[PDB]
Amino acid sequence: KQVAGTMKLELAQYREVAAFAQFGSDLDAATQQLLSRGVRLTELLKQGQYSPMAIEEQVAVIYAGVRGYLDKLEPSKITKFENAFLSHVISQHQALLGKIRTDGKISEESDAKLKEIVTNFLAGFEA
Amino acid sequence: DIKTPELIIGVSSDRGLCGAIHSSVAKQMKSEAANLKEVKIIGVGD
Amino acid sequence: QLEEVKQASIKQIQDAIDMEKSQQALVQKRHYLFDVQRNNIAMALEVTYRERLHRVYR
Amino acid sequence: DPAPATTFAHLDATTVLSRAIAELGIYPAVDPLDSTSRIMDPNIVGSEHYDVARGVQKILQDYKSLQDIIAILGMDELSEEDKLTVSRARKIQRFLSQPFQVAEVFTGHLGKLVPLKETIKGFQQILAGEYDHLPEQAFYMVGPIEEAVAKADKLAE
Amino acid sequence: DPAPATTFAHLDATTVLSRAIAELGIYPAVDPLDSTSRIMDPNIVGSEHYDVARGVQKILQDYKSLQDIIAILGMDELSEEDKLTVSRARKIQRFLSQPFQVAEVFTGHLGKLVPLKETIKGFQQILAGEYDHLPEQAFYMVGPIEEAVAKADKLA
Amino acid sequence: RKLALKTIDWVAFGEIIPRNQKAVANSLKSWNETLTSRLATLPEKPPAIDWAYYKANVAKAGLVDDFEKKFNALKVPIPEDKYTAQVDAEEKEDVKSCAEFLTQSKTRIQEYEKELEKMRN
Amino acid sequence: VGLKAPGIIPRISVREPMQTGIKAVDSLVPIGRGQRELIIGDRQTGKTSIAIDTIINQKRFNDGTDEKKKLYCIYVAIGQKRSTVAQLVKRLTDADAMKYTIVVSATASDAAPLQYLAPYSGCSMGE
Repeated sequence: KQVAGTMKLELAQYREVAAFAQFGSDLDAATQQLLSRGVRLTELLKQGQYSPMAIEEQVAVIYAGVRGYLDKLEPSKITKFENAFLSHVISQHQALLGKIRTDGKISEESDAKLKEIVTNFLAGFEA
Repeated sequence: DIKTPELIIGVSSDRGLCGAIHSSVAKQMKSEAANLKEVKIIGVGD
Repeated sequence: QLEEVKQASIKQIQDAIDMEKSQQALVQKRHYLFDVQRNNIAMALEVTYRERLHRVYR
Repeated sequence: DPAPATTFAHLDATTVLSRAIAELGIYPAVDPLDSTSRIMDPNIVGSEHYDVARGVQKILQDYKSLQDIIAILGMDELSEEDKLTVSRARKIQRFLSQPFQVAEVFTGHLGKLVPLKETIKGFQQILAGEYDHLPEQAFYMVGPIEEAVAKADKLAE
Repeated sequence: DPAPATTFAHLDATTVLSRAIAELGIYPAVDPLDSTSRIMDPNIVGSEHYDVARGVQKILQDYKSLQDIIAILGMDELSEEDKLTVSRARKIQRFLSQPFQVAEVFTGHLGKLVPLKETIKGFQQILAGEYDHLPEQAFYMVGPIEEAVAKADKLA
Repeated sequence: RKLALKTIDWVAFGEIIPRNQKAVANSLKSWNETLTSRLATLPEKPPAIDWAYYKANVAKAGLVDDFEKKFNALKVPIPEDKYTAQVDAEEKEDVKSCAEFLTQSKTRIQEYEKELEKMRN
Repeated sequence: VGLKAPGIIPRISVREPMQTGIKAVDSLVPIGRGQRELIIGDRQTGKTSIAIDTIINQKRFNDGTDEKKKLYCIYVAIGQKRSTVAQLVKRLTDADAMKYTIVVSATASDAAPLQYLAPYSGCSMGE
């Protein structure tokens, strides 16, 4: 619920911004972001054929985009990242995963745990 | 006649829903643009 | 007068910063690099022996 | 569909909820320019109501006409007076939207309700084109108009 | 039609020859957004195929979306990347056009048969836009991409 | 197998003043990640076989036994080290870094800060 | 099979989630348990896949020891040729999520009532 509410909403505009002031071609950054982000979110939900998953992970990765953290990157790398990020968290932030799963929720702390983690992961993705 | 070893600007309409006016200029400004020093472009119309 | 004061001030701390940033990095990151790869090396092989003990028994 | 078609006969007040509008996300998701009571009156609902509705209904209908330009010919773009109406309609739309009062569970929007005059008035103000300095989304999903005004403020951040 | 509708269930590979396409002259006349194969999978037949295809399927799919707006508008005031891609999609289309060895009488054209690799290659290339500085019809009734190349020369 | 471990360090990557490897580290880490994920994936172990019961349900029960002994007694050798100079051709190139670049770098620094002091004066 | 549906009273509505591992699903049309929801779509879009991956996904839950998420899976195959089905079974098998799974299969074959009946059957079995 924590990411999704917002996301749903965001996607709603995102999808929407395909229709008002677009049937297919135009520009402005504010909104471009929304698109970018959106595109990302698309990937982020884009879950190829064959994919059983656990929700916190899902949230985990989702969180990254929602909380705007990869917007930057191209879709192509998302997936890759996502994967990568996954073994990383899986391994490391297994702790964290433990928690999030536990809390049924992400605590603010766990969030923070994400924040650095993700940022860093991204960074690690480089850095 | 005038010359320089050196305002590339194009003129377009604000709006489309007309010919390849845009396309042309768009094209042909860029078509130039490599060649020259003080590369800077100005666009009238959008 | 005041110009020269600042000119050496810039150049001097500039070479202080850049050299000290070079020094600190090199140790750790190179220490880094050696252990990272070893890591990678070793890992692979763990798997490779193992997997097989599966594969085979299967 | 013959059935509803029949049904209609019996009905004296019809609420036709518009799934398209619903798809436009709203909740008020209704069809409005179809959701009638033949029993709207300049007498009985008084003319104020009546007219307001009729004007409104009209503008929406008009607005609809404008749709025809816009889908392929512009969407923060063409002629402007019509823009004025467009926006106005749009506000009206948003203002027409009102929070759901139990699907706050879902929405988090506390439902609202506006007794009639403040409403009529409400639209009249909008009609009066007051809030034009003011812009759209402030109007969305509200009960009375103040709440929209308030919402504007929150939005100015 | 229910009959085919049912049939699909039993299919595993569906061949839709597509009259529209046929009208585009093409023999091959298939439409693979229709002609699909359960066994067409990133699985069964490689993802390369799939993906190269997905881009294609996509591009086409998009294109398919476009032709109609374009039908009115042409692609004229509609983004060039699209123009490119469209054309590419089409080229790819054209590149799929393939002579019939059997029906050389019918075609005139002399059959082509293309092993997989050159197939992959083909799309990958066209996809690379590498090819694209080229004529659409170059891609027509080709064999391997070379033949398109050959043809390009022969054109221009 | 079984193999131990060092975390990413992006600072490291860029610097390699053995120029002939500058690119390699960026690529080489990513090769690593291939192993990293791959190892995290699999377990170490299958199960084993209750040959007694399987002999009950194989009428040619001799086989179960024969393959049993050979397999269970057998141990195949861990994919074997060929390289261990990594540590070394580093830690020596880390001295290459330190002493060689440490000293020169620190001695330069001193002259800078020495003129500044008097330039603050 | 012909046992009719219970009353109001023997129910308690949902308040559990139901998870599929499918990000989108779980998020955007978030589902609970005891529910009913249409998978609507055309052919082998991994038509089935959708179910499958979900089921596989439930594996971890079935690897949980819950009964809140430990979910016994029931697959009604209507009209689905054995081959398809075979693959399918196989898929589950491979996933061996099958262990917590009934697969009720009225393939393509089956005299019509048979396919007809199957759901009801599944239904009783599920009740």
